Amino acid sequence: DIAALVVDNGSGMCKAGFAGDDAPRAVFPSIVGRPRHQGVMVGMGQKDSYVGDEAQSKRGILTLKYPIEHGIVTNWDDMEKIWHHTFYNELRVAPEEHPVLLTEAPLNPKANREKMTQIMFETFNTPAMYVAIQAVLSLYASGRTTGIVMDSGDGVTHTVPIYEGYALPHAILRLDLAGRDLTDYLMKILTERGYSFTTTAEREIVRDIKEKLCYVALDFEQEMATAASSSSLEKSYELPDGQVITIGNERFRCPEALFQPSFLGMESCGIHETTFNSIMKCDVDIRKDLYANTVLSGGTTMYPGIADRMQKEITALAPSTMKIKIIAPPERKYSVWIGGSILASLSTFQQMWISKQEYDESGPSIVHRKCF
Amino acid sequence: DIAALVVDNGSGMCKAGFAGDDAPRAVFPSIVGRPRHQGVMVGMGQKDSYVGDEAQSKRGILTLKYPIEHGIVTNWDDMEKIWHHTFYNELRVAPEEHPVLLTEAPLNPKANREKMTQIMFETFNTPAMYVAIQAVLSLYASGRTTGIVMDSGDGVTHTVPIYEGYALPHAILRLDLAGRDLTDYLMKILTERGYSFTTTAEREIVRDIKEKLCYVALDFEQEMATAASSSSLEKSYELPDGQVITIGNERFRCPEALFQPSFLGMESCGIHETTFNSIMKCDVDIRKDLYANTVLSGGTTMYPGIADRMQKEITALAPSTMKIKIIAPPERKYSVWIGGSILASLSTFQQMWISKQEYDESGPSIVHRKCF
Amino acid sequence: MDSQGRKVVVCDNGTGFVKCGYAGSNFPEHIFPALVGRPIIRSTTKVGNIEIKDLMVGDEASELRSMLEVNYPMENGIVRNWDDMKHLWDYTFGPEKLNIDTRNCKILLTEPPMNPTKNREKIVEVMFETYQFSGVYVAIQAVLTLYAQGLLTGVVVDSGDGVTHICPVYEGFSLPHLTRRLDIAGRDITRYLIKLLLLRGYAFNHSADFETVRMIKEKLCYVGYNIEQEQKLALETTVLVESYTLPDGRIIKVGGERFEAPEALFQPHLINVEGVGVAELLFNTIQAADIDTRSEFYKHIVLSGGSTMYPGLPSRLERELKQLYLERVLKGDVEKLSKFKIRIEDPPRRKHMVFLGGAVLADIMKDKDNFWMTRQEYQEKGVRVLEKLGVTVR
Amino acid sequence: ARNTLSSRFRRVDIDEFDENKFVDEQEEAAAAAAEPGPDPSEVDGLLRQGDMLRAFHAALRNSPVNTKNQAVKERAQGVVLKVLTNFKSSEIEQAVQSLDRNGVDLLMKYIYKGFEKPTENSSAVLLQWHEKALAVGGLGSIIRVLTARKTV
Amino acid sequence: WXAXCPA
Amino acid sequence: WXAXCPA
Ligand SMILES: Nc1ncnc2c1ncn2[C@@H]1O[C@H](COP(=O)(O)OP(=O)(O)O)[C@@H](O)[C@H]1O
Ligand SMILES: Nc1ncnc2c1ncn2[C@@H]1O[C@H](COP(=O)(O)OP(=O)(O)O)[C@@H](O)[C@H]1O
Ligand SMILES: Nc1ncnc2c1ncn2[C@@H]1O[C@H](COP(=O)(O)OP(=O)(O)O)[C@@H](O)[C@H]1O
Ligand SMILES: [Mg+2]
Ligand SMILES: [Mg+2]
Ligand SMILES: [Mg+2]
Repeated sequence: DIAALVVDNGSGMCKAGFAGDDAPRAVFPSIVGRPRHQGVMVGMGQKDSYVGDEAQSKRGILTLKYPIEHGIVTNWDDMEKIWHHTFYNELRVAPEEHPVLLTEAPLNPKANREKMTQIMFETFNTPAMYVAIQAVLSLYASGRTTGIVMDSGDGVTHTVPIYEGYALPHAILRLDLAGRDLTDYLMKILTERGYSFTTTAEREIVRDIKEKLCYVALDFEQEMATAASSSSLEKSYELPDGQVITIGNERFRCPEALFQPSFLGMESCGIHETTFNSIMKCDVDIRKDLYANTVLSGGTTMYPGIADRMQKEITALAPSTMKIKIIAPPERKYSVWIGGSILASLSTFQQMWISKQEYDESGPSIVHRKCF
Repeated sequence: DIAALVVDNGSGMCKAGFAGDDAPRAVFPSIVGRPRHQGVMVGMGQKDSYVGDEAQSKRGILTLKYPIEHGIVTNWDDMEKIWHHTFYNELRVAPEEHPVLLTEAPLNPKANREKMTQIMFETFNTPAMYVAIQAVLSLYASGRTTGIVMDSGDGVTHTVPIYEGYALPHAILRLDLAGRDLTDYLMKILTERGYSFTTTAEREIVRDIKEKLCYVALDFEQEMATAASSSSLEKSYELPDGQVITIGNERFRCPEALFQPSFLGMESCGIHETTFNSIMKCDVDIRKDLYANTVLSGGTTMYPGIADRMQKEITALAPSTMKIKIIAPPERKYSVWIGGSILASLSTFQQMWISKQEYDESGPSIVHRKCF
Repeated sequence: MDSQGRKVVVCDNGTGFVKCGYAGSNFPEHIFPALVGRPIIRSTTKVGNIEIKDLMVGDEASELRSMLEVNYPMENGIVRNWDDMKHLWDYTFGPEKLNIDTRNCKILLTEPPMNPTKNREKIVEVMFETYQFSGVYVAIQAVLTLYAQGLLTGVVVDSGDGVTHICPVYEGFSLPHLTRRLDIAGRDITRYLIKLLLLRGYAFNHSADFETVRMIKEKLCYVGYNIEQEQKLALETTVLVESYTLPDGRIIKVGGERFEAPEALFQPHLINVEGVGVAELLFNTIQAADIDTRSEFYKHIVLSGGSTMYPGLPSRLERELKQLYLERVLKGDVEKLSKFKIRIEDPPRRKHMVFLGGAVLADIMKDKDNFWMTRQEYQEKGVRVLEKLGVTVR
Repeated sequence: ARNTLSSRFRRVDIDEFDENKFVDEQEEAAAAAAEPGPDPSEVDGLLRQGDMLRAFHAALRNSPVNTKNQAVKERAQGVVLKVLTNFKSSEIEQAVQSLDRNGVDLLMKYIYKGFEKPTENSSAVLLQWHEKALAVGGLGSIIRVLTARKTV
Repeated sequence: WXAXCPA
Repeated sequence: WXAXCPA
């Protein structure tokens, strides 16, 4: 097999698989748990560290560390274990055989790209590699050359407009506000009912709550008075110990931070204004093409009601003449990987790689020239 | 005291003082900060809004709004607080007693002049007023009647040639590219090192960095390879929390946008071509007089190396026969106000005013006839 | 006392100790523990002199805890047993403490942050129905800790018996997105001191013996500036070993249990708590703030509560912060540390600052009507009277 | 239990770089030129003829207490300690009784310094000296050895 | 508390 | 990050 490999390396998840395939082969969380007690039972596979789903199975006795935060890698020692867990254990392939396609958010520090490319060669001995923008890959899977992508993951949220394969970097915007900032906000408001979640493991439980009961309100202030009057939104959730909780108002107050970050204290503007303000920075000619081809990506865009609230708010700002059409496919949680298998399966792409010899002569700084 | 007052009202700063004086009495930024939290400590001078240096002292808990953007006033309610803060608090004078001399950039919408003159009379009850072009005042302070001025401020950059007191409006050019567009560009490239500045307060910090470490390169592509080889330009800056940063290449990439706006995506031409193209629109006879009397103004022209790079580029375009002489006095950040105290101190100017009664009979549209 | 003569009362209603008094007071009138004790028969004890009521409260229970089964109504800032909490409020408003008439008085109360809402609604429901207080206010423990110190800007550290919370303020502007709670306080220490004394053979299983270990903690236990130096003293010498005589005459000996128990405020994993200590949390709360505000937080760190009264806590706290400033801000530049300006306000009256601040805000607002919450307002609106404070309730 | 976060900040010690540390004073006038101390030829020429009681006072007259240098102190100690070791055990009370108070204290300082590094029989003598100087000077002589911030 | 921790 | 935000 000479198929290229693709790795997303999001803030929360690691989506991996082969090129040419339609969906990733391995999906696991980007966490590395180290125990918090002393294991005295000997000969029982008691390892110094656990990775991926093997940690979530043992989260009770571990401290879960997300090595990535807001897109940046904070711990490179742990991140080697992630990739090592991806190739050898999940995909069950050597990396020196195939190439790999990595991803990265825009407006990240250059030292993050310099280190990844340094690691794929000097550590894993890959033959070549490449580093793409996450939003751009989402459009390849969408089958377009015109449209603005809004990828919202676990740590980062960024907009990227393109027009006929010509990206406008002056209009790209980033916003460090994503699911992990929402998960933490949910744990702060759940105290109002009487539910306390502090531990990292308890943070993963609340993640499962967020992605099962939280929806977006088309009108926040209207549904605010609905819950005050009735008990229709009061859904329940069963904790693993058997306890039971109930959340009403807290289902749509969590994702509203995307549209009102002032709850989190952040001075920034909502995603509904960010993607709009990005479009206003593009040329006056191509705005209409992007109002129609407005695409969403990332797991954070899987809330129900997210497409209707964006369409509502965008219409209110933009002129009444322009027609706002949101694109929200039912696989937008993996769109960035799907485009990667597409982009690596192309004949034109076989020259954009950064081979072993090119890194040997230019060093890791070649990534800035080769990879845009 | 019957001394006339002078107010610049730039995009970033408000320079104020009396006529006949050599330097302005009050200089403060044109910002109006409103808090972003709820003040529960009562009886503690907790006002609804802060203005000027009182905001920069409290920028941490505020959203700084520049009411002016690219020369135009976007918020007139906030701009009254600016003038009200100028007369009553800074200058400590009533405006109905003295007249006032305002300024404005060329090729602005007429509704901006109509509103200022409406405000000085109907709100402040001034006896008269006048509205001058900012570039023209810079030549009065320069002691000339022949020369082309290039005033570059915080939001606007415009060229104005004059020949023996006869202005050529057909050759005036404007360029919406100035310090606030450079400050924002600096915050985009500083991410490459790993420094993130998003908040408005953090935008004011980066302003202080820009006006302390950024210089102009006589040859951009030459110094680009200097920094890649050595670490001589690597200067450092101490943030108020005690953190420390270091910037090399980013010191001359920020002001180069004035000479290469393609970094910002703008299709326009650099200031070095704008002032040249303006001269080429003047008569063939008077070009030589303007190549010599080439004046700079505005705080944006206080970079070191700005005079030498303009002289270099202008020489390369214009013929070798013409001698290029740049004029860059060490007070060019206040030249536009200095000329205002001069122009109001003249006996010939005492008739160019627009009195209270003249506005009462003709309305605010008189400004278009009286004020050129 | 207000213009109308109505006494203005300030009750903290803490988790381990009640601090009740009147406005403008520079001390509190009465400071007694928040426990209720019912009678019990035990074979070891024999007493028939003092009358033991069916419901003893406060100081008359803790003194007679040998003949009682005491129980704390409040735990971690939250109220568990209301029927035992009202018997405490009665004792607080009765002939034994503050012999006042509730119908002709104003009251000021406190709740910690990020607590449930039903714990606040149910208190106000009780003060207007049961006691029918004329005017009520529910203050924030952080803001009161500043009034007593005379400030408008300072990160607060308020550690008590059940709760340890951190609330930054900047010129009177609340920043609740930075509020943090550590789940460790004087009760989680008192348990850890029993689990350590158990190695020496001393067993304190009963509910009365829980107070006896609190007194052992308040007297002996302390905090180590450099924990390595303290461990040398316990290994090389035997000077840390003190002695405590119990009510039953039995004598015990306490050594390295003096700095190991309260170290769980800085090394909280010793009591099975995942996270970081009060110092690395206070440094991370600040590093979350806006960059311009950080400089004035380091200068105005304010302590409070009685779990900050361990000998050596502020010095230990100043130390651990400068280690982190050096390590993360300055990246290891010792030469710049001399310019780092940090001042930890550790006044020895920090045991009651939440109360003293309540005396100060009451005396300032005793004679205003838009401040308090009236019985008439609660009759009309109900629990929605709290909207005056900005607490969204229906 | 165990923790899983970086706890390396608690290892560095900031108390070393402190400004409130104590600073004791020294004699400025002695740093340039040190006191010459008892010259060997003076005492020795008095030892050749056997005049011990006068070589005795010659060694206690000069004493480089104000000197910051340690060699002249060590040379001074070896001189007086050479003298005390050569005395006749019956003559010691005759010599100790001659001294004023301020010489008995300086003597007991040198005695407690001879015990630091003894020869074969340097200490059986100094214990006899210690008995006499204590009979005259009492415990207060020793306390002015402990409290003495300036070594002999 | 009701969920998580006792109180 | 190094300055601004944690990472
Ligand atoms: N059904 C869902 N509803 C709401 N949020 C979801 C859902 N599924 C995933 N998420 C969020 O999406 C995030 C992961 O997004 P994804 O882009 O797939 O990976 P990454 O964010 O690491 O790039 C998680 O942090 C999670 O909170
Ligand atoms: N020393 C300096 N170096 C570089 N830029 C400066 C300097 N001083 C001021 N500036 C810039 O000049 C601008 C203000 O120019 P000025 O003409 O005085 O006011 P305005 O631009 O509002 O008319 C600011 O936006 C600032 O960035
Ligand atoms: N000398 C002392 N040393 C250490 N802790 C003390 C001392 N005195 C009192 N304490 C502690 O202070 C706690 C009470 O703090 P406080 O905040 O006043 O009450 P609450 O915790 O109910 O709010 C008690 O739990 C007690 O353990
Ligand atoms: Mg993603
Ligand atoms: Mg200007
Ligand atoms: Mg308390």
